[PDB]
Amino acid sequence: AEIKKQMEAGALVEIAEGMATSIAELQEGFNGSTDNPWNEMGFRIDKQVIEA
Amino acid sequence: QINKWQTAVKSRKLKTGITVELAQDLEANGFDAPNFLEDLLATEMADEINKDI
Amino acid sequence: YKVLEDTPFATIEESDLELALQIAIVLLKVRLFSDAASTSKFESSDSEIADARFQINKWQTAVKSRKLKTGITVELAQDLEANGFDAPNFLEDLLATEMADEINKDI
Amino acid sequence: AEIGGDHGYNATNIAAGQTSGAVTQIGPAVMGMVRRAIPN
Amino acid sequence: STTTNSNSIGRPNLVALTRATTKLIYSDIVATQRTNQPVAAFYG
Amino acid sequence: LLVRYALSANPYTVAKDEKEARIIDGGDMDKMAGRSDLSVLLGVKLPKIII
Amino acid sequence: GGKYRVYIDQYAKQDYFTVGYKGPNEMDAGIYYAPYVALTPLRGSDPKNFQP
Amino acid sequence: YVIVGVVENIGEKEIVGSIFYAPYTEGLDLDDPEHVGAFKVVVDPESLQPSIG
Repeated sequence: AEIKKQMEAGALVEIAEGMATSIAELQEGFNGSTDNPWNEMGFRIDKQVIEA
Repeated sequence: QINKWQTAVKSRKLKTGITVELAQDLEANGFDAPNFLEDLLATEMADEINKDI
Repeated sequence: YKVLEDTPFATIEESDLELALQIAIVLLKVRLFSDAASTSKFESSDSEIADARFQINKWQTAVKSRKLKTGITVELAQDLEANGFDAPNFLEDLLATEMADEINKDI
Repeated sequence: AEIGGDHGYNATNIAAGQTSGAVTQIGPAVMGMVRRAIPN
Repeated sequence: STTTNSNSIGRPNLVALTRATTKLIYSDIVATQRTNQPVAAFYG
Repeated sequence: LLVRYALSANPYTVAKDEKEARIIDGGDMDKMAGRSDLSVLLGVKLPKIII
Repeated sequence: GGKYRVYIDQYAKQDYFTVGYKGPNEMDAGIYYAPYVALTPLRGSDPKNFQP
Repeated sequence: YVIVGVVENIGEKEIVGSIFYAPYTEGLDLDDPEHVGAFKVVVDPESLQPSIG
């Protein structure tokens, strides 16, 4: 609730940003760099069972 | 008399490594990026061959 | 560089180290080490391969101006025709020539 | 290895085509232009 | 008064590209023919 | 008449100020002057012509 | 009213509407989204373990 | 320095000179084989950018 109030107020507002090229380009240790892995994702596939 | 002069062939090896972002910028800026890389290595190697000879 | 003879430079009095080296090459005390690698060098499973590098820099300038003016009094222009000249062409040649000359000087 | 590098997001450097990487750019070129509308 | 001080330029004309490379000449210096084996052996 | 041109220095011509830079002013003779490998100058010292 | 194209902000944080203008000519945008490279796939595998 | 030497070819086998270079391409499948040498591209498994040598 407090956060929404600050948003309404224009004090703190919703944002999204693209990555700097200077950082994105050298991800995963390119050219001697480190501690910079790509963000990643996949899926699960779970199960649910019933009985009569 | 017949004598022989022999030697094994020896190797030279070069690599560059151009990021995809760099290749894209090279294309945007008027450079044939995939051929640019090959010319860089081929030229550098050929120059090193001349130095060796 | 590689040493062909032990204690290379022992017999080279030259103090300028760079030239002492050129002398060592000529005298076969030292040889340029440049050479191809034994094949084992790059099949080791841990191989340092020399990097090729490049850089593209640019040079830039603005286009600048030169300007000339003459102007010929009507009576003078009429006199040029009277005297055997093509007055309007005389004038373009004068300015064009003076400018072309100034371009040559600049270059 | 060679990289594209990036801009400092400093419009001065952008206009000039400067990068922290291997290749200096000609320039942003043209994405079109906006001419102010004429009132009725 | 509108002058070139107002004009803003999109891009410079790149005009020319120069690659400073060694003229490579070895062809006229070393006699040569291809080897089709890992070892070459010339007869004297 | 009006004539226009840039008359710039060729690439790899660099002033001994910046020494290495991405963008080099191809004009700015005040810094670029005397530092180019595409042209080499030698002056000549001669006795004068009698006038 | 046959006048405004209404879109739902499916993730709105509070409750609000924004009225905006867009002309037939994309330069008359207000805000631009100007893609350069769209979804380039990159593929490979780890030669140590050959997993893609 | 100044160096002098010889390059002769009197046909088939009679090839004479100091430093024969004599490149070895046999076994490589080459486009434009006169190139002498072969290129390889890998592409990293961590970064996904190309690597050519």
